[PDB]
Amino acid sequence: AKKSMIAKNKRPAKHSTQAYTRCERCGRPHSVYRKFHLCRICFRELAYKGQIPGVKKASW
Amino acid sequence: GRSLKKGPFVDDHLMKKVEAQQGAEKKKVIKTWSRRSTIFPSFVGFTIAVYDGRKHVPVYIQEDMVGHKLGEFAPTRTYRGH
Amino acid sequence: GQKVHPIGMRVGIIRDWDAKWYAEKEYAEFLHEDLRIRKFIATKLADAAVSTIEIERAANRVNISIHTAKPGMVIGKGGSEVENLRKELNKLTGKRVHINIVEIKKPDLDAKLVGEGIARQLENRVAFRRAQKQAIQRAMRAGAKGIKTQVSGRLNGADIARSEGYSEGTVPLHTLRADIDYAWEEADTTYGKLGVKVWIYRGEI
Amino acid sequence: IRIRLKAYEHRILDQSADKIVETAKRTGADVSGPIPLPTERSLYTVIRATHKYKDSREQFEMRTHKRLIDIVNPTPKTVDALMKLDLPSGVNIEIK
Amino acid sequence: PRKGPVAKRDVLPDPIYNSKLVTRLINRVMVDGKRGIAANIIYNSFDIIKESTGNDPLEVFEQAMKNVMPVLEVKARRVGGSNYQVPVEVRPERRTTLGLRWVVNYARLRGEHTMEERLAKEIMDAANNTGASVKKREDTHKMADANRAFAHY
Amino acid sequence: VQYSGTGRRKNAVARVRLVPGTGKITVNKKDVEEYIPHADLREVINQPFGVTETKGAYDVIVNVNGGGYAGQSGAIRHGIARALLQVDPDFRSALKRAGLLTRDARMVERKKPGLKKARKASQFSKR
Amino acid sequence: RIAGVDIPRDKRVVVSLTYIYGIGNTTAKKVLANVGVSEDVRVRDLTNEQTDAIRAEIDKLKVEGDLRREVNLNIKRLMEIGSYRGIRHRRGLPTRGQNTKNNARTRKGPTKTV
RNA sequence: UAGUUGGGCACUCUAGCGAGACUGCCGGUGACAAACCGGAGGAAGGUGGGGAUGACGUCAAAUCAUCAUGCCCCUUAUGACCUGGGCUACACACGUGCUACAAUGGGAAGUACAACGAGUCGCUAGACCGCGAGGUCAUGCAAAUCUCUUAAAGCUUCUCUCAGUUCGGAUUGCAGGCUGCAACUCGCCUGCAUGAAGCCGGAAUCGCUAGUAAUCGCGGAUCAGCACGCCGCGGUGAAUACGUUC
Ligand SMILES: [K+]
Ligand SMILES: [K+]
Ligand SMILES: [K+]
Ligand SMILES: [K+]
Ligand SMILES: [K+]
Ligand SMILES: [K+]
Ligand SMILES: [K+]
Ligand SMILES: [K+]
Ligand SMILES: [K+]
Ligand SMILES: [K+]
Ligand SMILES: [K+]
Ligand SMILES: [K+]
Ligand SMILES: [Mg+2]
Ligand SMILES: [Mg+2]
Ligand SMILES: [Mg+2]
Ligand SMILES: [Mg+2]
Ligand SMILES: [Mg+2]
Ligand SMILES: [Mg+2]
Ligand SMILES: [Mg+2]
Ligand SMILES: [Mg+2]
Ligand SMILES: [Mg+2]
Ligand SMILES: [Mg+2]
Ligand SMILES: [Zn+2]
Repeated sequence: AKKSMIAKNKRPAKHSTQAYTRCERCGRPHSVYRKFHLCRICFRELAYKGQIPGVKKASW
Repeated sequence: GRSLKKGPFVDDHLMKKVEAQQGAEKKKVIKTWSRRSTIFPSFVGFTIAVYDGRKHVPVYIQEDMVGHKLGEFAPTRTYRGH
Repeated sequence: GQKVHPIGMRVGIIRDWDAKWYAEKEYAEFLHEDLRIRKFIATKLADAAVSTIEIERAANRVNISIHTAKPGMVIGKGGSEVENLRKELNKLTGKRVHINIVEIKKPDLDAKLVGEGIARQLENRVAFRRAQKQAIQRAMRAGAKGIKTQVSGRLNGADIARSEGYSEGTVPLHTLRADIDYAWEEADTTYGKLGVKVWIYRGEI
Repeated sequence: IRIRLKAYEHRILDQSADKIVETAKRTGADVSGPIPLPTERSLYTVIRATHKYKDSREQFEMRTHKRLIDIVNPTPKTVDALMKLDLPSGVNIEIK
Repeated sequence: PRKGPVAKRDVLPDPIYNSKLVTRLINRVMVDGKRGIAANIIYNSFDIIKESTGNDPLEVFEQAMKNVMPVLEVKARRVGGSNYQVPVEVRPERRTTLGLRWVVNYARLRGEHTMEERLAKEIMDAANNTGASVKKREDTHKMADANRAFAHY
Repeated sequence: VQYSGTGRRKNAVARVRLVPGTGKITVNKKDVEEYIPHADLREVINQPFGVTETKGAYDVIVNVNGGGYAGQSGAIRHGIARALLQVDPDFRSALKRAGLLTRDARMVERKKPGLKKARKASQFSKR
Repeated sequence: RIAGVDIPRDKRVVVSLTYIYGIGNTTAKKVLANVGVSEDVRVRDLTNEQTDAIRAEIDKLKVEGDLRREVNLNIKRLMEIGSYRGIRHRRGLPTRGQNTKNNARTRKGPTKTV
């Protein structure tokens, strides 16, 4: 049901609060960063690849 | 709770049905999915079959019942005990 | 135990962002644009030995440096092939796409290229041991200070999956100064997916 | 003239700042700076695993170094000179 | 720990009585790092001590420490299938520790409404050689004597 | 003539300035007692004079900011020691052996992930 | 005493008035402000005329049996209409939306270990 | 009136380049070493403190529900659209936390010191209304420039006086605020009303060796609305380490 959910999420929502954010890379609904529009999994995956500008391992 | 400025709330379709039935000698059951509707003094005198998640339960309206959401008068889930 | 991604570990120490551009309000749109561009380029030039894609952004322009071991193949005759790619990318993105090509000297020392080659062979039903060994020899001849490779899955279609790996030289993943290239590729077989990992250590930085 | 530069890497930021200062200084207008500003930092934490395993985490820091330049007595040539000096995509530049 | 004895952190003497012992007492009474309340209560208690007895509160407190500080403690030791206590001389650091610990514990148990009042009452009794703190010290010495047959361990 | 100095402790940083006087100490335009109402902290501040035998010799004007009162008290002490060294190098021996020169580097240990504090861990149940 | 409840005598007047059912700390302060009586003075020292004025204020208020009957009428009203709230009252369960898998002891009663 | 204005960057601060800590030097032990003990200097001495970093492997551990995927099953249905409902149930059992059981305290008043981070239709100054939640007008700020944001413990006065209380803040009635089409199922917050259990906790059990524990606030990610959770920050700040028998 992932594809149908993805398509419906893309479509405009009937009411404002209905609109919800998915990971545009995989469609995962939960833990979707607004800054990157990616889930945590996809974000961490791409960040390791180095294809998310600016991001890097945090340490202090 | 609900802001006073916004005024009372009720679904438009439900409101239209009650208004059309206002001049009715014998009120007929109003089948509604709308739990959100607030009850109104005009609503008094009617029986409303409110959806409970699996069927429309009829509930009779009266002056005491006014001022509350319809869905409250129709319990969703059933629990008998252990 | 698990290990940090070899590239992601050194990103910012000696490795740099492949998406080389800066933005604040269009970060999301530009990142999604980059992802779609990468996907389309990978699908289009799968045959070509395309390893690295670097994106730079200046106003509405987008510069794309594509590294390949077959620059002739990617360009085509008289710039024909790259021009067609540019037009398709313009349609996809909606903005000017400047394209640059780079010749990958020593493809044997590239993680993704070596891994993809092993994946092709596994799809072709070569002995995985032979594939990894000859890949290692090519890398060592190319001059890697070290190489390491691993293939995991239902080897030979076996019911119980396992992992077989080889290495030569030195591949100190923990040493941060060390320039250790890494890449992961999946070789899809009749029995499912087989995962190939390659670590290549060149002269440290 | 006031110029704000932002970059994820201080090295290219400094290189571009030197370029701006040299071109402005070459054009003759006086230059004030480069003035470092507090590098902005954002942090994001994600569960290292893909399922359960809440305790094990990983944290990612995005750093934005910013430099400020103030060019005094701007000559007419300086404005075009600074509009011609093109910095890499890795540095974001703001003028006034 | 396993490696060996560690270095001990020192404490600067008191601002108004200029002694490390008073500061140790302040830290002892301290709760949740609210050293301001701790030191205020200690000073109020010493004022009450001077009031109820024109003597030096510092001298009274030293007398209370000498009265409560144990000499022979009992350390539990397991011998085969039987475990029993063994008498042991108390190193001076633990002596002061036990004195301050007992005083504060028993002072907190007292029935007076305010802590400084309770502490003052307990300190005076200890200086007088009476009260729960001296009672605890007597019990420890009494237990040491009872199990004294195990001293050879 | 004013002898300057700087002290740091936790997140508190103090710019100290000695002017010869009666030992009156003003911090951020207010007296030590007004600002630091804790006698313990005030005595900590005054330690350098006691070790260097310069009691009451110099009044101090300190501009300090950041951190809490106790941290700022430590920072004030460090700045005063540095200012005394400026006044006289020969104070170095006494100041060092008292450790006033040494920079107290103990900072706030960061919170670890998964751990409710720098070292506190969730309550553990075996089963 | 005031409305038929012997408020504590030694305590301060504010707290003594609170001991009245239907009167909280805020209402106690308000009535003392109206009457002009200091909040610190104890009731045992309060003069009789002050007591009469305070009684007049309270009489204006609605408290004690009146308040209990009013609130119980509301609860009775819920139950008689048979609302969800009425059934919550009827079965002694949290009415304001609390979870019941755990806690809910206040409404439910003591634990029945079964 | 204001570091305001003029003026200067000296100091702090900011962020680049650097220097520094390397058992580097002295003494002692040592098998001529390794190394260990101490000293000097020095801000830091022996890894200075903390983070990242997780070897070959182990548990057919977890994940076919992030994703991908062999094979098997459904294909007018296990696929798809809409409304409503549930995941929030509730005799009980367990884990993890929040608040408490009070005077090292509660209440009233005064007064002082942080850091980390967030803000465009968002942070929002100031002012008007409102007891409050907030409403109105309206300002600056895409931000070391304005705002969120005068932090809480603290310290200094007044009150309470050992009371299941002026502790407690559960439960419940009424009346409001917001967000949203919508607050009943089923949000948060506020005022009035009420004041539950709870008097320091059986067997057993958890964390921690220092700016740690303990204790106090602050920011943020998700986010129309919603945290006692999580990430991070700063304030105050201990006791103890005898020792390796269990
Ligand atoms: K989401
Ligand atoms: K519930
Ligand atoms: K529970
Ligand atoms: K510097
Ligand atoms: K799947
Ligand atoms: K599958
Ligand atoms: K359990
Ligand atoms: K909790
Ligand atoms: K008080
Ligand atoms: K609701
Ligand atoms: K307990
Ligand atoms: K929120
Ligand atoms: Mg939502
Ligand atoms: Mg009352
Ligand atoms: Mg609820
Ligand atoms: Mg290591
Ligand atoms: Mg299994
Ligand atoms: Mg599937
Ligand atoms: Mg659930
Ligand atoms: Mg009690
Ligand atoms: Mg340890
Ligand atoms: Mg802290
Ligand atoms: Zn994703």
